[PDB]
Amino acid sequence: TLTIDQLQELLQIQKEFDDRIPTLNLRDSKIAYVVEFFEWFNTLETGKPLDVQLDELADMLAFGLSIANQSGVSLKTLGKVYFNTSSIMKDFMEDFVYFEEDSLSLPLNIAYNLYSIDQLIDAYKKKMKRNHERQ
Amino acid sequence: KKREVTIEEIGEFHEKYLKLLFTNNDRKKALAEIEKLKEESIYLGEKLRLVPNHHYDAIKGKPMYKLYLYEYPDRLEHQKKIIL
Repeated sequence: TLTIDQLQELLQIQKEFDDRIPTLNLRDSKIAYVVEFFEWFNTLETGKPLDVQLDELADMLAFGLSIANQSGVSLKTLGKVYFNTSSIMKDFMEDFVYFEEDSLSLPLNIAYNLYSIDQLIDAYKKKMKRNHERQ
Repeated sequence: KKREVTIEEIGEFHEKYLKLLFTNNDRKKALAEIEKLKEESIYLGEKLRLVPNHHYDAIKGKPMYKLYLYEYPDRLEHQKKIIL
């Protein structure tokens, strides 16, 4: 269940979406991402129902897909293991307070550890359908 | 008065929200901070209302300002009540 180059199915889906958004830019993607990390971090006990957690998680993922995409991650192709919730805090905090790659690495490595990873994807593909529809 | 919300203040706010939920028995200084945190919540809501994060509304289906104008203040209210 744990992923193997579904990067061409997500980087595109989101590429797909963001092209329907005229005013799109990088400073805002960055903010929405940060807001979703805390929004997700909130959905835990430091708790809330399972269903409701990977929704925020999926929401963070879409923004990480945008960053690298707006960065033009030139064909870059890391799976990390996390022992505690606080070990995810630390990570985000230096990629943030002291600084693209890690920004997209992060929602996924959570999936590996916090959840299944082929179980996050089903939330993302579902919403972006409802989203591409809305726009 | 620079209109557009900066990445760093947005970051500062959520951080303070988390320190708040970790204060832990006569510490009544936490309640002050909730009062502070409600007000800058409104501050941020109004700014984002006037000048919105666009990508956020498109991916979320809801205006980002509402999260600061209404949901966090709701939450900080919930913590206020939990008290005795």
